[PDB]
Amino acid sequence: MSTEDAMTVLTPLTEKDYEGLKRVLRSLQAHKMAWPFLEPVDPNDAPDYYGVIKEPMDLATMEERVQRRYYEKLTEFVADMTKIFDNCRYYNPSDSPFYQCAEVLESFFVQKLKGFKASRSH
Ligand SMILES: CN1C[C@H](Nc2cnn(C)c(=O)c2Br)C[C@H](c2ccccc2)C1
Repeated sequence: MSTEDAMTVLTPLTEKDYEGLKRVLRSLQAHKMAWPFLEPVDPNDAPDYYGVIKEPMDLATMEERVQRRYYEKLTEFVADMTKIFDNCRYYNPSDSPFYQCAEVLESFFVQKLKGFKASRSH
C-alpha cells in the first residue's frame, strides 16, 4: 500500500482537503463533457431509468454533499463520483453521447483525483 493509498482510505478529510475537493468538483462541472451529469437524470430523459438505476448520482447532488461536509474519507467522495459514470455506462449503449461523455469525464476525474492525492501527500 502506497502513502497516497493509505491516506485515501484512512485519513480524515480536513478543511484544506475540502478546498481541494471543491476545486476538483468545480473543474468537472466546467468541463465540456459534463453537460449530461450536471443535474439529476429526468424521467422524461429515459422513462425506465429510476426503475433500473438503484443509486442515481449527479454533480449537483455531489456539490450539495461537499458543501454539507458529507464526506469523511476520500474513498466516499470517489465512490459517489464513480457512481455517476458507472450508472451511465450501465444504462446506455456505448455509442450514446452520454456514454462517450462518461468515458472522457471519468478519465479527466482520474487525472484530477491523482493530482489531488499528490497535493495531499506533500
Ligand atoms: C438532466 N438532464 C440529464 C441528461 N443526462 C442523462 C439523460 N438520460 N440518461 C439515460 C443518462 O444516462 C443521462 Br447522464 C442530460 C440532459 C441534457 C442537458 C443538456 C443538453 C442536453 C441534455 C439534462
